[PDB]
Amino acid sequence: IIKAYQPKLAEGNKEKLGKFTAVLLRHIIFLSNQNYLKNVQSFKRTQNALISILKSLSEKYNRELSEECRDYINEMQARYKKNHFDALSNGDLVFFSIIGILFSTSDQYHLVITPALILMSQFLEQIKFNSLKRIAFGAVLVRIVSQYQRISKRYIPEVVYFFQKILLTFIVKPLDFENIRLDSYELGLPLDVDFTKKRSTIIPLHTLSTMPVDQCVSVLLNVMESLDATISTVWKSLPAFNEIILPIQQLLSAYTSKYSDFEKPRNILNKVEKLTKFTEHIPLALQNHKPVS
Amino acid sequence: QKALPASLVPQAPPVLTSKDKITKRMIVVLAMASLETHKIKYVLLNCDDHQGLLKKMGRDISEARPDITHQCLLTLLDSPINKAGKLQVYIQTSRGILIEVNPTVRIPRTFKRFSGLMVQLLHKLSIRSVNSEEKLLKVIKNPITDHLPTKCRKVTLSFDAPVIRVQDYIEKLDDDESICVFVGAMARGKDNFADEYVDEKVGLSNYPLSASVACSKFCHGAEDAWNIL
Amino acid sequence: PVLTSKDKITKRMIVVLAMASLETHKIKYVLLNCDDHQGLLKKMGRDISEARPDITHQCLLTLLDSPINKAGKLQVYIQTSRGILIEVNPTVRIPRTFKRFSGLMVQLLHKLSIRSVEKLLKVIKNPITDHLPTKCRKVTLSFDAPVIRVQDYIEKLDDDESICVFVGAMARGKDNFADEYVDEKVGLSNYPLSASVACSKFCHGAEDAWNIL
Amino acid sequence: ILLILHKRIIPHFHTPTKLMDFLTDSYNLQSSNKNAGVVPILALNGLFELMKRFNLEYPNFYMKLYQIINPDLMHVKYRARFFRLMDVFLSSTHLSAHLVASFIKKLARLTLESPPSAIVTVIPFIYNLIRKHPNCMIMLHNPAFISNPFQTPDQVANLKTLKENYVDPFDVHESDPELTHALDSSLWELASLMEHYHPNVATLAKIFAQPFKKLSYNMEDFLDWNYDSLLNAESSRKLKTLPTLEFEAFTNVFDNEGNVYLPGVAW
Amino acid sequence: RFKGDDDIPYK
RNA sequence: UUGUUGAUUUUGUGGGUGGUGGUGCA
Repeated sequence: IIKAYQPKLAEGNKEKLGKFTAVLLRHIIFLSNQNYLKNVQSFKRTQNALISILKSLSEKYNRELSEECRDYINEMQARYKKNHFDALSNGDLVFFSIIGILFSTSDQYHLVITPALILMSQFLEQIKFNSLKRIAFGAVLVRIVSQYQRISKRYIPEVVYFFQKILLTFIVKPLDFENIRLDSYELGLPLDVDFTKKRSTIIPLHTLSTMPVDQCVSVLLNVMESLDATISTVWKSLPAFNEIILPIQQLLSAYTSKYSDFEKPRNILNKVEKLTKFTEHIPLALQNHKPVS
Repeated sequence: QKALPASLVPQAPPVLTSKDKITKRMIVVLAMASLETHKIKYVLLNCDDHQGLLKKMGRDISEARPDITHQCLLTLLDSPINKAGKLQVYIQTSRGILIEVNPTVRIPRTFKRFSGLMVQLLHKLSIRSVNSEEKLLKVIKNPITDHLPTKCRKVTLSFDAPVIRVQDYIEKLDDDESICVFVGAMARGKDNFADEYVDEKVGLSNYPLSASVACSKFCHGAEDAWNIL
Repeated sequence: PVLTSKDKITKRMIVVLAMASLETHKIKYVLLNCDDHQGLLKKMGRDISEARPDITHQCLLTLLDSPINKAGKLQVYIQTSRGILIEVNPTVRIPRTFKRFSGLMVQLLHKLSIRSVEKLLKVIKNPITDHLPTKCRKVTLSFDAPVIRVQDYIEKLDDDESICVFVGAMARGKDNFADEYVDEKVGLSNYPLSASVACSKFCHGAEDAWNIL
Repeated sequence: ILLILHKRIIPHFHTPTKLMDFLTDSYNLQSSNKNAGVVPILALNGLFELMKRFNLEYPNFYMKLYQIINPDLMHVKYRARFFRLMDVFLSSTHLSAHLVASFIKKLARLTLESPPSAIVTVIPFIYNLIRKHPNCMIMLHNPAFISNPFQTPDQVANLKTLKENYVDPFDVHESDPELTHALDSSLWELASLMEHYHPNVATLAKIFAQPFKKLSYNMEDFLDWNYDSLLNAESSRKLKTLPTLEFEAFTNVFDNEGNVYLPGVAW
Repeated sequence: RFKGDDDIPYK
């Protein structure tokens, strides 16, 4: 199609191929929505080619892509209003990631990242997250927002609120965390779980639509790995690190107490203790103003 | 350990004026300023630009250099102590004219515009701001003594006088008092022009100092001594 | 002994007057000035604000008349905005008037050296670093940088070391002229400083630090 | 009943003081039912009406007000009413310094785990409380810990030892705001909000670093905000511009089940 | 607001 | 497409250069 309608052939071909940068993006997201568990390897091959093409189109037609991208964001917002999480699909997770691929994630303000980040903050908080299918969605969401701020390293409160409920969800309450608002009390992990086997932390997206204990544990570890990375990158520089990690530390302490064998809560706790020891918690000084002549 | 004051917002320190005598302040007197005007339009007499004219007047053109006063004013005016509002400047012309310089003024950096301001000042006896709210440069009645603070110490810059440390000097002086320096803007001459007013003359160094350098060197001592930064 | 670029061992105070606006224009070549040549520079398309060699003359005057120059512990380098780097012999006594300073600069830029009977003023090949002492610390004057006591700064540095200060004679511009060579930028006073006052501000502390008196 | 008590019931009673037992029980209600946690908020309006008319003191009132402030408060729909009652309560002239500091410190503690709309609401609110009560300005800025260039070496050494031995004395579990020792603490949380992702919310957080030249902030301009307003604002951007793309290329976007943009997400 | 080495305006 | 001419231009997409430069040397 690009070869048949290059700019040089005739007038208006430039405007057309701009609309195909848009149409390609919808096709890329549409293909992700389609079932692909049968031919994941081939479906991987066809995808990265299409994304590579869309990257070339965006380089020349970033304007038309952004227009389609924002129209999608408006569309998904509208679908969220009426259907809540039922509107969400695997394609949305694909959409926001292609935005990360094709747009400057590390900007104070961007035409597509800012709506994408603020839109992502809503699913992290508004949604109930009462099912394993739903929790798997947030873990992918948490991953994307974290790398949206990989260089910027800006603080997202919805990221903090997310781990607190999910961490408490898999321990259901212990009667010590009343400040955390849970939405499902029936997802508590059984005590008999080993937590010593080598369980892969990767969450397939084709399974996300289809959605037992093993899957819950893998989701928990992936969320915990995101938590540990977030401590190691963002919160450590933030002046309120001690108070940020205190509710998380109490939850992590509960994880160790209930599951002594489970090592991830102990490691993250040990790193936290190291950061708190090194970080110098001094009274804040911000009103020191420059004298005027 | 202490609660902050009611209002921490920095406010501009008061602009010192001759009327106020209580506040501790820095006084620098650029004594013997060579500022003269003559109709050719009136022009500030210069050593280089005008040589035949001053020869006709019979004045030694070696003592015909107003730029020395310009640089001393420039380095003095821009000093941080002026930005802190703790320094106020007087100029005693060789003719006997006393000029009061408001700290708020911003004299031109180039000499040519500086000369234009002197001739306007000397003829009109005062200079008004662009916004027309205060008289930045005003000629005042001699002697200098009445204008100076009621309690104040007077010193001159003397090459032959004993070398002192400006910072140690200002510290050992009292607080309620003020300090006056009488700087000789002349290129070369005897240091007795302020003998009648001063009580003791101090040397800032052994090696010779330029007028601007001595003013700059001296005021740094007050800022370090007074923690003006 | 008179300090020179050839000697690198001796500790000294280097002051680099970066962004110096010295330029010669012939209608005979004369140093361009903000006030003397307004219509001509308007034709050239350059704004008259950044056409002020007076600032360099003032900074040179205070620096050369500063004590440390008399004590043989200071050398000045001037980097013209056009890209011309000038070394100043500490022994020189530059003209005190600006008009005669302009006539000296035009002679220097065209003749590339001033001889009166060791070049008093000599144009030398960039970069500055090769001429600077082998072991030396570099700093710039930045208003945004933290305010540091010039005296306390100098003592805490070593003794074999020398110190380079890069001061911008430009009327207005970003303080990144010497970012490529400098390793850290410091603030001298809490209030904004002109280039002349900063040079006067800095040199007095070294006199206190090194007891030049 | 409690919603309409202050308007349609209390004025019509001959002796409305008899309700104080009912309102005191309503104001002190603590139940495991989530829907019943909002009852003390509503009883406060009718409870406050009884005090204002007859000059009645609920034993140790401001403690219970401090207790009621909780994470559910910023998310319930009745926050505006309960914030309106705050402006009356915290405008009284006899409040102790520790009391307001505890309110500010706990509110700043909550703003960390709060939505941007709640953060946009609290930040102006904390500004007015500090402005109303300047002695609480220590919380934003403690001068003894400033490093001054003129401070002598011994002062530097004392500051270092003082810096090393400092510990945050604010107690989160203590229910007594006059004893939380919040006045001795500092609001690092607001400094944390300075790095908030949203540029506007960060700007409102940057205000504390700026001088308090403004007298007071109108709560009505900041109370009515939500996630939805932000997206509606971006859904209608007046200006459209070419976006800034990524020069860097990732071979694959998600992980497998060369370079992967999203490790841990399978394809 | 004049600052640093800025000169007064020339008309 | 040209001030009557004939593919020299015109429309769109890509796209490099200080270059009838000056001046000092052998």
